[PDB]
Amino acid sequence: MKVTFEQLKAAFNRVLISRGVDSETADACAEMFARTTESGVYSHGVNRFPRFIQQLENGDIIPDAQPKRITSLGAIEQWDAQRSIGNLTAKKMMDRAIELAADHGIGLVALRNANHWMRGGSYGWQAAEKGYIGICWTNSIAVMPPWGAKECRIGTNPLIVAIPSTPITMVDMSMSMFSYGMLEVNRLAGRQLPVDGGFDDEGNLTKEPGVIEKNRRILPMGYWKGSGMSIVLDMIATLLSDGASVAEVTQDNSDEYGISQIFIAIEVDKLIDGPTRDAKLQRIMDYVTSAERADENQAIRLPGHEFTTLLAENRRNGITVDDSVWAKIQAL
Amino acid sequence: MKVTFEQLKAAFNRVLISRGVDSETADACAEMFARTTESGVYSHGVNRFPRFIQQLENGDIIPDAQPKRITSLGAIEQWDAQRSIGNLTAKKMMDRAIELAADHGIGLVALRNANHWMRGGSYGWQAAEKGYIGICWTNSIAVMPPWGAKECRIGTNPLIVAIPSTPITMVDMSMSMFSYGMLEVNRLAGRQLPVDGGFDDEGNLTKEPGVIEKNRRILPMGYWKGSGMSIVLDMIATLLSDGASVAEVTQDNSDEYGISQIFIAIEVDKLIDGPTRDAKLQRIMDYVTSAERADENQAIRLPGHEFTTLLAENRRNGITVDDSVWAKIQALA
Repeated sequence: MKVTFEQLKAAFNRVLISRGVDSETADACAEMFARTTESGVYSHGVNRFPRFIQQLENGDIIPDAQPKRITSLGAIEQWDAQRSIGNLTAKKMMDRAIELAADHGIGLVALRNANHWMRGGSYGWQAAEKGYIGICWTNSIAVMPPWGAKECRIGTNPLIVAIPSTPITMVDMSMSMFSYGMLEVNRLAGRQLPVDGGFDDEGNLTKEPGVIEKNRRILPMGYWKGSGMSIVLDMIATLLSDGASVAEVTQDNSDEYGISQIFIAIEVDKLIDGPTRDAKLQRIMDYVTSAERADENQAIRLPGHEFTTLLAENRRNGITVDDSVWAKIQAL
Repeated sequence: MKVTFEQLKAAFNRVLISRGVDSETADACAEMFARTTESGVYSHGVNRFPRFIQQLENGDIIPDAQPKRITSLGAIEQWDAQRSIGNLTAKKMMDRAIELAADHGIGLVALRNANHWMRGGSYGWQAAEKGYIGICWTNSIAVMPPWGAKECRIGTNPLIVAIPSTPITMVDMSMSMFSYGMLEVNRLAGRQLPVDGGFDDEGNLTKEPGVIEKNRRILPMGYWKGSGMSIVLDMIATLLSDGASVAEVTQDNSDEYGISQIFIAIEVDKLIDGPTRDAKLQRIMDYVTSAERADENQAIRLPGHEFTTLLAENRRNGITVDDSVWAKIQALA
């Protein structure tokens, strides 16, 4: 299904408004969903919209709710999302971390009682666009079994790190090898995973998206490493925000809401000259892309650079949205 | 080879002295090498000592050199290691990041022209011990190929994250599924890797440590994820320290030195109350340990939680060092 940016945003806005969402609020939220999609993020973009509306209709999200600062300690601030829309609030919280960084060199915003932020990379990116280094992560409801377990007691807790390079270089990675959104992406494309993504019915590792989605025995990135990192990320998000951890959300909430997120921005321009910054970054990037290809028919690519190329491709040939997903939205 | 703490430290000290290291710096450095080993870290403890000595002789390291502050911007500071000893200087810089977080809520020291810091978890641990969240990383010489390539163009750039929980929960992970240090540990112990360690020469994945050490085709942890994270960590360390990146080091250096490192300390006690901190953290940890197991006899262990038993056991039973390694060390004299 080929659709234009305008078409996609229209569909998002209509559904939002029909659900009782404020005017400008629906338009703001719809904008982010369409932007994330046009940038090449379908998993946490258009494909996640249906699930988003569901949680909104269930009351998990409070449309008119707004972020409220709780504690101000210089470069550090603790905020209460008040169960407001995840992507709109996150965008605002990362913008605050940036403001703090502009004055303290570094800014950290710890947010509790938040809702799923959709694409964590959105915030890392907005930081990098402003010339800052962007770092953020979130916790979630138990959807991953810690290494050694078969029951979910850990979160996917995506970690984002973005650099103000040209093009912008950025990682946005789930602690699970494949986030659930990417498992769906592969299933919708009718393909199997390129590497192990989980375990089957109490068995060995499998590459079948569907099987993993059902039993939820999703494989942690790097086994014990991803599992471990997820846990420490949850701890930091829980402590600094004095909010709910993966355990608290999974045991005290009906669904995935009231989660904790961390937003960091680090000023660069005062530590290194602009020309030199661009020069050293270029050296690193060329050193990577000029490497010996493992497959001559496959150019080497820097993390996050597809968000620049895919965007150019989309604003030219239009946006391809999975038919089942589009039909799902239209049905709304 | 079962040796006591002082005996192990004594060996490290002897060699350092014979290489021009002054008494005070030799004792402190020897102390760290012994401590890291006693804590259960051999890959970057005693087993890495010989390599350290060689780099010292080649002039990579400048024994009497000390860290120097270049710029002070509140919570953030840029320092120059001046090619000083890596572990000793890294300890001082994380200690600086901590002091900074004490007054600014957060602290970040960007360090350039540094040497290998041995065990990253040492610095994460220092922060956690003082009640702070500790995060730190470093870049290295090209020893790993970026995703999509076969030629080494990126570093293992270990990432450390330590939490002031009881017991301390900490991750110290190489961007490669297995650091070269851990490959050696498995090789000395004589055994295969639990998972894919890398692509065997002109081949596919493999679990043979020795082979991976050859072609250096070490597999990045999480494939494109470990590769990508390695690169962004390299960029941050390079930029904030206005120092050398993996590319610069590999291209303009005879070996692994003049590296860039980042030390972060985050204050906790001002954002959350003591009892609330202990309670929430305990809920997190218990939620993990009580997870239904894949193997009923195999407990679910939290990252870093193994250091308690490793330390307790070494302090009363003694420290067990690899015979070949212990010999290579004495041979240095």
